[PDB]
Amino acid sequence: IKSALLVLEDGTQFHGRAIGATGSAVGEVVFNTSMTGYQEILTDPSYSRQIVTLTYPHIGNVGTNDADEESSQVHAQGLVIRDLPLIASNFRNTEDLSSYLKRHNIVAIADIDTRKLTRLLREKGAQNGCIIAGDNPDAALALEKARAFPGLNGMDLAKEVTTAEAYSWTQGSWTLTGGLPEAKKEDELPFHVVAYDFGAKRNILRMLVDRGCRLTIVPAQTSAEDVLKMNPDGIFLSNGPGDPAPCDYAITAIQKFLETDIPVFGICLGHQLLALASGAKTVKMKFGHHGGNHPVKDVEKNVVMITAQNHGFAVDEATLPANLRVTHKSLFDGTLQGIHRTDKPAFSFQGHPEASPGPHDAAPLFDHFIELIEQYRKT
Amino acid sequence: IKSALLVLEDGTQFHGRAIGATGSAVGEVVFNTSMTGYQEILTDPSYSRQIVTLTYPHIGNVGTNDADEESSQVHAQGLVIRDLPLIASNFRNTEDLSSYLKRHNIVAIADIDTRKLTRLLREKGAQNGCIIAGDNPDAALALEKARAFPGLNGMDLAKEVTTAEAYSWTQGSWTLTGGLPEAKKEDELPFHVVAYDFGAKRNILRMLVDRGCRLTIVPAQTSAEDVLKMNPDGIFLSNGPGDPAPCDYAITAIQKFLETDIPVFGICLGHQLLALASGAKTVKMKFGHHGGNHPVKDVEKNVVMITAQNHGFAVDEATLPANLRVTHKSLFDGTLQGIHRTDKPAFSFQGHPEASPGPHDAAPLFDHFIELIEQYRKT
Amino acid sequence: IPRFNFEKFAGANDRLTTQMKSVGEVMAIGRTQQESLQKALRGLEVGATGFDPKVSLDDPEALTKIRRELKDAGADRIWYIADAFRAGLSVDGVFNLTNIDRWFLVQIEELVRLEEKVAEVGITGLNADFLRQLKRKGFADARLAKLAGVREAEIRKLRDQYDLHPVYKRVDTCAAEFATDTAYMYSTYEEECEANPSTDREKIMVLGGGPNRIGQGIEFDYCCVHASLALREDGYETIMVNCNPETVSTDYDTSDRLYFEPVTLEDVLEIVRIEKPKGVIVQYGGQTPLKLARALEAAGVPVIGTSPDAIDRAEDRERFQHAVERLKLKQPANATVTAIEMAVEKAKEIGYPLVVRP
Amino acid sequence: IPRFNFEKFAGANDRLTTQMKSVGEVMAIGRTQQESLQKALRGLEVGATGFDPKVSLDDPEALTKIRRELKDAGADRIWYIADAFRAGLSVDGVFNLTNIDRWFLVQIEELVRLEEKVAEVGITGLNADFLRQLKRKGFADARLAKLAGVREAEIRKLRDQYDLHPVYKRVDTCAAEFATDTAYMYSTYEEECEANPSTDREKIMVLGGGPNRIGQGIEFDYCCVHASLALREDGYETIMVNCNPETVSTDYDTSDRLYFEPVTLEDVLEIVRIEKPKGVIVQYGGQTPLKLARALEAAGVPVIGTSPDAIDRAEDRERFQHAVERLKLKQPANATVTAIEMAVEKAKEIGYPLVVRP
Ligand SMILES: [Cl-]
Ligand SMILES: [Cl-]
Ligand SMILES: [Cl-]
Ligand SMILES: [Cl-]
Ligand SMILES: [K+]
Ligand SMILES: [K+]
Repeated sequence: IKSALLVLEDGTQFHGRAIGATGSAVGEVVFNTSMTGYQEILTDPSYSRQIVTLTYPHIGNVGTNDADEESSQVHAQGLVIRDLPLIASNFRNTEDLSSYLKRHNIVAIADIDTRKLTRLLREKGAQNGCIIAGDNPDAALALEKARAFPGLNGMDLAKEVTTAEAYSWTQGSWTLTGGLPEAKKEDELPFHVVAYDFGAKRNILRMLVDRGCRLTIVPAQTSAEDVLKMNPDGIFLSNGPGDPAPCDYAITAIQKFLETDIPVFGICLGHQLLALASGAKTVKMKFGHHGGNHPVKDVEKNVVMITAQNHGFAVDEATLPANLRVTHKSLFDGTLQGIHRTDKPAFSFQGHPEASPGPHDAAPLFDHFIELIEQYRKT
Repeated sequence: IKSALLVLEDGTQFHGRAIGATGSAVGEVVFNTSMTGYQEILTDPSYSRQIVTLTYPHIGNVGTNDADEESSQVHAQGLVIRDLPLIASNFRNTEDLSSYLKRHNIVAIADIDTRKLTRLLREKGAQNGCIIAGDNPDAALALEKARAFPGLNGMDLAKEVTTAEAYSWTQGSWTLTGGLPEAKKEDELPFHVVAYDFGAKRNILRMLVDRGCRLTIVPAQTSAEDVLKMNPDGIFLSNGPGDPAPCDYAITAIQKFLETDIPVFGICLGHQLLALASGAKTVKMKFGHHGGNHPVKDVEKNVVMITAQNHGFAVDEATLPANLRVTHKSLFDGTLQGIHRTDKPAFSFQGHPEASPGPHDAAPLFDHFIELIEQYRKT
Repeated sequence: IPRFNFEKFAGANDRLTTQMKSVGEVMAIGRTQQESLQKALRGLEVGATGFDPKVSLDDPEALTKIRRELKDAGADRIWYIADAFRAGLSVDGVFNLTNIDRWFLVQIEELVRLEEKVAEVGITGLNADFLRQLKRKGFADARLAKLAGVREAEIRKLRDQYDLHPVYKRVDTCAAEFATDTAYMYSTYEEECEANPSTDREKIMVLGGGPNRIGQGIEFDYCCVHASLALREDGYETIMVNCNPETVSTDYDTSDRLYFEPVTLEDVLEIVRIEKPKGVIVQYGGQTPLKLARALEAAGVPVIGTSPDAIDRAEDRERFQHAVERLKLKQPANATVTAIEMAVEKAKEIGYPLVVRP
Repeated sequence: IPRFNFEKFAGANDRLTTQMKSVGEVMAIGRTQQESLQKALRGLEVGATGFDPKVSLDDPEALTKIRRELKDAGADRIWYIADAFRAGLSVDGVFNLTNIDRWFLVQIEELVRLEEKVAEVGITGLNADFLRQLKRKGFADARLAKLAGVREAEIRKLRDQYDLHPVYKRVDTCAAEFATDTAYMYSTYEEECEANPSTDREKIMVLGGGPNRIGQGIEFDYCCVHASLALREDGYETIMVNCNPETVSTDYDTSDRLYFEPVTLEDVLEIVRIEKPKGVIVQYGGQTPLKLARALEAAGVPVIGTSPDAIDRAEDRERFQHAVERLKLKQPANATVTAIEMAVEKAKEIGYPLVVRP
């Protein structure tokens, strides 16, 4: 019997079984409705300082494998699931989930009422929490650790997950037949795009190269100046953890980029930056958007897309400068999903066009970016 | 595939399989002929800085369990075997060998010609060596490390494994029916024995307790004055790793004891220490004695006992003070195995009366010690 | 789980293939696969309480039967699979024979292992900790009882004791990301209860027939719906209990509250426990609920309409013969023969031709 | 491994019990248990090359037979155990029927799994690494040959090709803690060789008969021993090859060098390979060594005494009739019938009473 326990701020306790590493974990507790893609979810930098609870009871049915890693490591602070399957049954599986969590030293519990928990989060809103996996989990200590958490609000996490130095990315996407392709010769890739690592997911990068872009991955606090020196075909602003609001360095930069004619495209966090730099305000959601079944409408086309969502902050539509048009909107709750600058080659999306895991419905958003680049190069 | 490599000082290589933790281990290599008792052997402090090769091909058949631990941890530097069984098959097993090794972070190799290795050590004498377990084991590096090993001669390891602070020991032996007993109460043990921790095996303590001694386990460097102050019914000198020679603090104190009428008994290193303090000399053996089928004659009675041996140094019989009478000799090589002070209540055995593992044949050695104590209390 | 009727077709080929041969199907919802699967087995209306054994353990030819059943599937294959584990076949061996994904097989295996424990420890061994573990795996009272050598009710009382009852969760299409005003629930052994019964209205319970089979068709379900539509119109709070995925009865629109559960004593009693209806209709869903009436009334269930006893009076061949007698009505000459030779004589009496009912 | 002769006692109860029914025994030594066991099986003189199957994979009835053979042990048990793994039974399954420690079972199962890979990859898949791993688990060329669907010589060719030969270790009573001047050896697939043959003397090899069976008793061993004592006395360096633990022949004092090995072509050729004897006696160990004479000679072994061909001449009914003929000697009336009716007619010819030899 390996105990594990989860206690929330509110003192709500969840008694379960330990399936990962021994120890404690603390962060914001969130729920994700994704019935597939657990591995991709765990390795999503956006999840830094977050304890993840998955709605789908059976997490681990297909084990794990390297190709399903969205980053170099598991960024999620902890994992909460209903059932941990006896085995992994997938030709792609290279390592069972328990061993994998253990390997990556992740604190995680199973066998709890993930439903009860979800309802609580959705009703009362996000809550910081703590997991304690050990011989005799101390409920008090847990609550203490939980209450003591500083809180994502106003927390710059982007600076904690970004790359030390910059680097190049010329790798495209996976295929069933071919798996993960060898990385593309630099001379082989048409466009050069500079991308700000705010805790960038590999799939984004891969989908860019897939589109003819060579990439230069830069640290978060990189200066616009340093960038403009590179003679970028376009600039990219990745996804990433925490509050977009305290990221002064990037907002500033972005603004500089905004004086140029350079094409600018942002995803998730990047979308929030683009907005802030644009003059709008952000807000922290009650519980956010975490799942892969989220309908979003391209208002312009009046069409719907099923999308991958991972965000706890949003752009307040009501503070939008006018140089900022509304492009997309959540069909679930009315919240802001996309924007384009009326005056510049700059646009962004709140969900994940790159999915992984999730519907490939929003992928074409990239296409537009390219369109801006190609036209830029035309000039 | 999980590689492992073993390289000797002389450059001899052994390629195998990794069965323990990833990494490298360096030390003196020895071979032990015990067909059973692997765990006990692994947890024997006397094996500190030594790489243990087992001559019996299948090691781990019975897994492992706490009762078979001869100390708080695995002291062997590494483990070298021929074959690691598919399963542990014994009602007593609580963890398979491999898992246990990994848990103790021990570097271990299997699938090598231990016979060749054994014949090599026998023929040429002990050698330092290094095991490297990992992705691509560097044999040149292994050789470097092995060659760099300072070696056991002149090395005091006793001070290395001794207890930091003194403590009491009142737990007796294990039984099939009952397992390991609850530690006795002090008022339940007639005699009080002060035992020097030079890397003492639990079985010795347990056995002593079985005989009526409550124990006070003291640091290797503890002064005679400090001890004497305790009013010991007798003084015990434990087994332990390395050269006995360099242990000046010990020799000094023993000499002091030797001025009193307090009974003194030593096992293994303690035997070596008692001899040195009485003016004899110690030598490093070609390869030493490491097994559980070693005949030792009690010259006085002319009887043979099958013994548990674990030693690489010996007392030179041809340098024995006339006050030191030979009580036992090895029937394998005629080396010194027992001595008694002709003028003082002090004796010692080169082997391990407490066995664990091995034959119980020499246990009566303890009894003689109790004798001295009872008589000493008579006075 | 599909429902078959092979016994009605003695001469037919009972092996499963690409042409459908099932007559109906039952559905179950569980917080886990195990739970879900066992719930479906118990709601199948085949006399199964779960993974009831099909072959004896002491049967020397048992491995042969099991192998055939595994290699060339019939409607009983699900049971033969647990029998395989009992008999010592490995998950791999089973897999090679069935090609059923190991992910599923391993779970059945686990269940078998736990079954074994039960069997070993007996009713004594069913502490609350373990009993709860078993319930969370979908184990039925009836099943555990056979394993422990006790009446189903004993296991059920036992749960009363430990205050070991299921909780009701809701179907909402969105994994609880959104609130729901609909009462479409299922039972699970979890923490939070979502039933939230009303204290407000008088409630009426309608018991469905489970999966359709020959003789137990849509006709009964039709009735069931009508009971619901009617009483609700009449302002009663209607609660449907059924687990047939094909019908109108299991359409959340059809009643106020829908409990998508096995139409068993156990399952029903749990609903009634929290619901405490004014009454329960068991005369409309066919043989399924009918067979539960007696037991339900005994457990203090408010069975409305023709009493279970009345029912029995008609169905009992003896009870009935009596009242027809009493009504001075015409019935065909009958006899209740035990032995062959008895029949021949009794036969001579009655007169040929003859209808032999077993 | 004990040796039985049930076939000779048709009417006998052939199940193993507390009263011995065995007629002899074989012994093997290996650096691992798998190696040891497999070597024993191939030296048992029953036609085994290791774990040869007893029942077919496609026999629907196989699991019933397998189960019977495990539950109630006969002499074939060891072979039925691998057949059980082959058929999907688990280690726990096999344990419950046999009570043989899992420690041993798991090892047999691992062999089966390896056999499965061999069968799959075929001769082509037998690269030097894999083949060496197999050899290390005690697999005979003969068993590999069968799985790969080639002649045994083909596997042996391959080893020559890879220079994959065994090494010889010595028995010493002390796990190598002390040197030995005795040459009591066994083969294994290891690193260091301790054979250290002599280049000095004219060597004579004597092949034993393995385990005794009815008809192949001590008398053959007796001869084997004498050859050794004689030739040794005459100054020859005597090399004894046998694996019967009960006999004098396997006493280290009886010969200069003793190779306690399976008396198989495979095993003998490897010894010859390194000893390079002057001659080999195959005529004294009974059937076992006789059966190997031709192959040895052909593989280039210096068989001494009555040639293989000669022996053949005498053993072959046909060749013989021919010689007896040639010498104008008396031989009972004989025929070689193929069919029944053919025999009736021929029988007429020959004359009753008759001796019908298979
Ligand atoms: Cl919970
Ligand atoms: Cl806010
Ligand atoms: Cl080696
Ligand atoms: Cl020396
Ligand atoms: K729980
Ligand atoms: K090797």
